[PDB]
Amino acid sequence: HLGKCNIAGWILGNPECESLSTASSWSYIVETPSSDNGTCYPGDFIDYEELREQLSSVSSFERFEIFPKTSSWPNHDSNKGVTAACPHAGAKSFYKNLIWL
Amino acid sequence: DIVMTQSPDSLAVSLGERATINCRSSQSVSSNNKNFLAWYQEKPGQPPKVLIYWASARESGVPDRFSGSGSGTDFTLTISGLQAEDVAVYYCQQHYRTPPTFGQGTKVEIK
Amino acid sequence: GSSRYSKKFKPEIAIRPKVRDQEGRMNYYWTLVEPGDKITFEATGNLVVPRYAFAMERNAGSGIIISDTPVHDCNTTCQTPKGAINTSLPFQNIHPITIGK
Amino acid sequence: GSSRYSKKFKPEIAIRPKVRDQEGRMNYYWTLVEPGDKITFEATGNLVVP
Amino acid sequence: HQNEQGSGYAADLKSTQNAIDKITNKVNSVIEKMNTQFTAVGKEFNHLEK
Amino acid sequence: QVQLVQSGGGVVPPGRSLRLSCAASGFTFSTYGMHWVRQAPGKGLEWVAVISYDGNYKYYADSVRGRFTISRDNSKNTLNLDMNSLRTEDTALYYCAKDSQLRSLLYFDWLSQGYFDHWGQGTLVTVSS
Ligand SMILES: *[C@@H]1O[C@H](CO)[C@@H](O)[C@H](O)[C@H]1NC(C)=O
Ligand SMILES: *[C@@H]1O[C@H](CO)[C@@H](O)[C@H](O)[C@H]1NC(C)=O
Repeated sequence: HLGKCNIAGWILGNPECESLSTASSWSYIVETPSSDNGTCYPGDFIDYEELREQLSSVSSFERFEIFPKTSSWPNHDSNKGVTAACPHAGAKSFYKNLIWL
Repeated sequence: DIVMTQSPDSLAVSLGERATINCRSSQSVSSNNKNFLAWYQEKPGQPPKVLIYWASARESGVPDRFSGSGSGTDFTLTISGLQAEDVAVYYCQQHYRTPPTFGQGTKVEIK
Repeated sequence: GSSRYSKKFKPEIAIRPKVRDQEGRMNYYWTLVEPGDKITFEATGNLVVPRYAFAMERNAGSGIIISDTPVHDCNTTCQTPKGAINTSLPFQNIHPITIGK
Repeated sequence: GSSRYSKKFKPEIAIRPKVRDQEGRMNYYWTLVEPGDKITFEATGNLVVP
Repeated sequence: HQNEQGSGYAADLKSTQNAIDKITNKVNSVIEKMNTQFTAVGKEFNHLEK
Repeated sequence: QVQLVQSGGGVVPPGRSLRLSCAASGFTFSTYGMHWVRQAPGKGLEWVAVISYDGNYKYYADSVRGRFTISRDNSKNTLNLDMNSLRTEDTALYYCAKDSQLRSLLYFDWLSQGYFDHWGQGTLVTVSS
């Protein structure tokens, strides 16, 4: 279930969407007509519907950190990357699953 | 309703031989070339499982040594090579009228 | 880059209409990586980089339901957006959009 | 640009085969604009305006 | 039937038993012969692919 | 895999209600009829009651007619047996069974039931003071 989230907002990890309890597997995806918490930073999600269709049914689902935030960018900073497109409790905040560089 | 009797009751034979029990019904049960009789077998502490349905077939998982036949009002259950793990109680059951009636039952055991 | 996906994203600069009181724009992408494969991210700017990704094995394909109905525990085999169906009879007139047998 | 469409356009400087007495092909582009939006054509060349 | 010694209804057995058997086979054939596999008839499309 | 488990039994003095539930899973429950059958201690089996797939039509034996109430909830795949007006003879071991004729129709009080495919594990009910 998504509630106020949609598929884009949960795959990208919206500030309002981190509260959902992920599961190891699911059959289908529940949305609501009042769900508009998708792409915070305005833009075009290329192949969005394909991502929605591919992600419908899985049997094992393990979110993991490919590049750790605190160690994989020695030459770059990542704490200055925030946006006012959608805030978390009134503070500028980018997605949980992406990092501004 | 309908009542039936299994004439051998508490018969005892040893391993390997043949055990025959009959089943005589009060009235005819078979219709349109089909046998409406089933056999049941229960071990101490276990629910009575189905052994032979429609008096000729066999429930998957039942050993091939269990076979039965019969027509009209007389039916027979035959045991080919009794095993010591088959000490149990056998039942008749005509599912032809809304009161299905089980027979009084017979016991098979070691000699 | 990967074993099957390869595309160079040239950044573009322009003045866009204000959406969510933000002037800029951002195109989001996704791709699949096979087991034993390599994905590559090489850039000099204008690139947001993954922090957390996801792992899965897809189980055939299911659908996505949009509705305003609460969720409880069941064992059903048809799922309309407005309820479930016995599926013990071969014709139903609840909703064209269904998922399951 | 708009609330939905956003993509930069690049010239196509090359000598095409002659067709309809003319050398060169120009591409036309169509987009909706939802109510309460703003479509904001902005170019310094090669812009066939609406 | 009514005669000098008694009366009342007396339903026949075999004919209507065969009738029940054939009708239950009829409804079983009508219901169960339609087999259906898993499917997802709900599809989603964007604005550029009407 | 067909499974039939039932509980709720025990000891009861005559004259108070007792309710039994035989939950079922692993098979298509709503398309099959169910039965009630009991094992009097030291005696043979005898039939109790039957309910069809739609639950409209129910039947009972000649010994417990007017005292039992067989019921069913297909939404939970749960068979139920309301059981009132006890006497000492009613002590037995109760099993829930499944009929063999798929989607069988029971419209009168003499029809041909199917044979019993699978049985419950059995729960003890007894009548004592
Ligand atoms: C979420 O959607 C609601 C819809 O009422 C909107 O008002 C709100 O700004 C959105 N919040 C975020 C963080 O996207
Ligand atoms: C014959 O059966 C009828 C019902 O058809 C019954 O009333 C009567 O007692 C029986 N008579 C004899 C002589 O058997």
